[PDB]
Amino acid sequence: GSSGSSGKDYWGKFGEFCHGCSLLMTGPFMVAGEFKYHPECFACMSCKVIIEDGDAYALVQHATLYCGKCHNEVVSGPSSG
Ligand SMILES: [Zn+2]
Ligand SMILES: [Zn+2]
Repeated sequence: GSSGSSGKDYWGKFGEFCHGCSLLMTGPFMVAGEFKYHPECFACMSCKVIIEDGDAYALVQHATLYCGKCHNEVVSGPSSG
């Protein structure tokens, strides 16, 4: 298996860039977890489903993001354990 891709400016930090790609944005964006992302890059870490402006996202105590349906396992609220 192979991978290895780069291109992330160190300099030029005035505008806003999707945290996930470091590329500059111009149109609409989403804000959560005190970060910034392209409207196409705010997704459940594990499953990759794109979250939209209203779909229930979930945050973790660490740099991670999940969907409300699946973060359900990390909380176990109405379950036994
Ligand atoms: Zn992006
Ligand atoms: Zn999910």
